[PDB]
Amino acid sequence: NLPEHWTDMNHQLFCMVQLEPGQSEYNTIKDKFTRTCSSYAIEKIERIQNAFLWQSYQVKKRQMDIKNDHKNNERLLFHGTDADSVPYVNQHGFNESCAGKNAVSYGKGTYFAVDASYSAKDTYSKPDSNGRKHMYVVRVLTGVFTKGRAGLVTPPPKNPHNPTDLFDSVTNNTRSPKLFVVFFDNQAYPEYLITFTA
Amino acid sequence: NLPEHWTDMNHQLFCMVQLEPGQSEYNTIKDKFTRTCSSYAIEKIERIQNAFLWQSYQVKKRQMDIKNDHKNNERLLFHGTDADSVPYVNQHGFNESCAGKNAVSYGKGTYFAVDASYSAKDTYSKPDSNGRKHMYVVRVLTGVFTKGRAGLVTPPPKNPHNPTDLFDSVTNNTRSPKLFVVFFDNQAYPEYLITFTA
Ligand SMILES: NC(=O)c1cccc(N)c1
Ligand SMILES: NC(=O)c1cccc(N)c1
Repeated sequence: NLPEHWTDMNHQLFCMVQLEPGQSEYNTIKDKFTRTCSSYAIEKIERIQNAFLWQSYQVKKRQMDIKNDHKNNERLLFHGTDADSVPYVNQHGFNESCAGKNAVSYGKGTYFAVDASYSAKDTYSKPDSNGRKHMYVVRVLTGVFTKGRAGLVTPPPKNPHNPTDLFDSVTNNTRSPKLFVVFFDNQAYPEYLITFTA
Repeated sequence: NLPEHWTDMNHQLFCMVQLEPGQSEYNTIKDKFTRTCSSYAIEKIERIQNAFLWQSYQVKKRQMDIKNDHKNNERLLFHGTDADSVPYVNQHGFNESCAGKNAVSYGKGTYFAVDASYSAKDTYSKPDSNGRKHMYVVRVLTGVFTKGRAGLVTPPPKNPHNPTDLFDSVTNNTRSPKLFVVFFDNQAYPEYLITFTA
């Protein structure tokens, strides 16, 4: 069940684990970030070990892999947020109330970026008075997707003659996506928290 | 995994099964309904066999039983809806968009009734031109609850000094509840669909 690289949690259902800079796991996440955010300095990277959120996410992933008949349903994406939202996200994941703000709506859902530089905007990873900013690296079940539009509350049907068989997510552009929106709980697992500064 | 009394689904992930009137399972659900709705005539009762919704619900129930350290977290409640919403609910369960309407708000969530007679109101189980009305019997993870209020988007904390440790649901009255509101997916499994008429 729980990932093999996680630390022992001593009966706790949640903990944050600071990664050691210079070691493999920190470097892997740092590189994902610096692909588009190399100008920023990372104060720390924390592994989020949230047993319940992980279990529910993995159940949804198995279901999506069965339904779609392939295992190309997951992306690793980013989500910048304000400091006040971090304790909630760490425990409960992303909800439209705290993770739904956007410049151009592709639907009423939770939004995630392909590039860290998008989530690094101050409108998302709001800096505090000292410029400290927060961004998650998120496992997202994007599955089969289509272009979104304002005012969706669920993804569209794949075929309008079968209104309940839905796309798994929507995007701004199916050919060259920069963001994805998901509408259901347990399609997004907050995997790492990156605290950084201009 | 899947309940023992379900029919074989022949590789399908969802099906509705009409119950035989006069037999045990129909009678058990009918009695739950007639406790407060004996004046109404039941056209049919259908068992909802939704494999994915069931799996995700059961994972959430196990998690709630672990977290609360008891197994008194589930209630059997009711939810009346319009005919146009039934195919979606059967496949995907209840969302605030289709299941959130209420006369007095105890929060922005999905609402369920203790008594069938509440869900039998036309404002919920909207009748069609012929008076046909629809009501679900729903397994709901009410867990530990508190009184709600307008404008909640998640249940309150159990202790405001620990803002992320939340009640599982809210109600109109903790001593004599008539309704419950839940805020997260997978806290409500549509178990039976009752089609009835004045
Ligand atoms: N909060 C975010 O990082 C984010 C990412 C992609 C799109 C939007 N609207 C927000
Ligand atoms: N839709 C319903 O049956 C229902 C049940 C309880 C409360 C509310 N507001 C609605």
